[PDB]
Amino acid sequence: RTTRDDLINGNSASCADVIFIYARGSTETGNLGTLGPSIASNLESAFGKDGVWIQGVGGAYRATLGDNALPRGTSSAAIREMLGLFQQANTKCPDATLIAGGYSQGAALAAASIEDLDSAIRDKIAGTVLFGYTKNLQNRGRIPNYPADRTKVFCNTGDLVCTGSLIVAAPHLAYGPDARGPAPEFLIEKVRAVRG
Ligand SMILES: *[P@@](=O)(CCCC)OC[C@@H](COC(=O)NCCCC)OC(=O)NCCCC
Repeated sequence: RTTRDDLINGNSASCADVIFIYARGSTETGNLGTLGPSIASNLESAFGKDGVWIQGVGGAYRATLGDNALPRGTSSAAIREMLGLFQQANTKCPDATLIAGGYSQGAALAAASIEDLDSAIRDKIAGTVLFGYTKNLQNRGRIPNYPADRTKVFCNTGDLVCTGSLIVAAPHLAYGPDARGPAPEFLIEKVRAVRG
């Protein structure tokens, strides 16, 4: 389903090995939107319902259309929200491995949050996937202060937001196949590499 709060609801005494924090695109429902549920399903098949906690970015993150025009591609309150989720994961489950992701505005938010994150906690994020990354051109396809090998960007030919514009064209809505196959595969591979 479109809403998952495994981290906020989860018990500190029975932590999952992996914790996935995801930010949805503008206007999307719940806290996972259209792509999050597909990635989560795959993560659960690889790690099991008890081995992974799926957590969407809700709270102050409204996923407003107008926030796309802000300097960082999203709002400060949204960034603080996702920062808090990473810090809460670190405190509640210190031995857990983190993975993250975002689509459209959520990709910009994931990038901004990961950039501001304390390096000690950022080191814990094994991999991040971004779809229709609105700051792809501007950021040269990277997440500042974060290793390139831990980042995977999915940007379709013709998806104008990857090329420096804020116009939604058909290719921007064609990320379903990626969220169901290659994106979770990347995440699963990164987690298995770090744990060892
Ligand atoms: P990103 O956050 C960037 C928007 C730049 C302004 O956008 C994600 C897309 C998600 O697209 C959909 O979910 N579309 C559903 C089809 C509706 C017929 O955001 C939008 O294009 N949002 C617009 C809201 C619907 C028109």
